[PDB]
Amino acid sequence: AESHWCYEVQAESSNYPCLVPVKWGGNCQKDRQSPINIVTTKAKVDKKLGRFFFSGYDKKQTWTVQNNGHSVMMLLENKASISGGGLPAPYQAKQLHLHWSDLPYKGSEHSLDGEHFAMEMHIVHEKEKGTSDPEDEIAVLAFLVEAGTQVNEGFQPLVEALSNIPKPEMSTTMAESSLLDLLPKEEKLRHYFRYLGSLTTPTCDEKVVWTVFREPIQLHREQILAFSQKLYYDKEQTVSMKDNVRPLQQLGQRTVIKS
Ligand SMILES: CCOc1ccc2nc(S(N)(=O)=O)sc2c1
Ligand SMILES: [Zn+2]
Repeated sequence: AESHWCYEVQAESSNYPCLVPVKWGGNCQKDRQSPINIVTTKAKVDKKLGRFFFSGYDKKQTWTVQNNGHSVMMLLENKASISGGGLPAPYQAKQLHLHWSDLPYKGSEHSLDGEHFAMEMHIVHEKEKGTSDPEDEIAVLAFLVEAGTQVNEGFQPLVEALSNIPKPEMSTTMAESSLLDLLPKEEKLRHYFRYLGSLTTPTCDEKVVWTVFREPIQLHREQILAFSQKLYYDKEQTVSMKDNVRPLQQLGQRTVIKS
């Protein structure tokens, strides 16, 4: 650890040295890493991957949201959970965050058939374990975001909050909203891809069971641009927050499955 981990854009936009992704420490150099490209036609249908059950997702809350220096993060604090989805237990929701760029064809961490989307949103959950860490301790639900002309009203509380947290270490409270406000219609979340991998920022622990839903969130171009326009990586506000994206990792001998 010769310097703090960063994304490539930060290294390229500032003279202050930092460890770019290919140099990350932790478990970040192991072989069951994320994100990946998904060849959709090569992922086999597994019949055990049934629908999700979301709890606390429809409930209107006033969430705390913060700039942690690499993303914007909603604190979910077990106020929501999931089950089904071929998952082996209920998982409690801890936090939601995003990765993005400022061009529509990049911004997502995962790619589907070699296409990146404009953002990727991650909802991070923790396994409810029995008595005797595992490869599926954490369940991250990934939603791809497609750029368009449709104003997503569901996202407005979040997007408005961004102006209040431009620098790292800053928190604000969002206007009343639910998690379902931010997602596609529930009936469109029956199609998803599933594989085992890692966390995409250090320490990149190989303990994530990934879900990438097929159906994108639609967000207006300028609601997407609001992220890079209002947020910074640093207190000095020299680097606008964008391209907070880990490059693609090799699948190796892992298999990807779908519903
Ligand atoms: C302090 C909590 O620790 C971490 C560390 C890395 C990390 N990556 C993700 S992501 N990008 O969803 O795969 S959630 C997460 C949480
Ligand atoms: Zn993430």
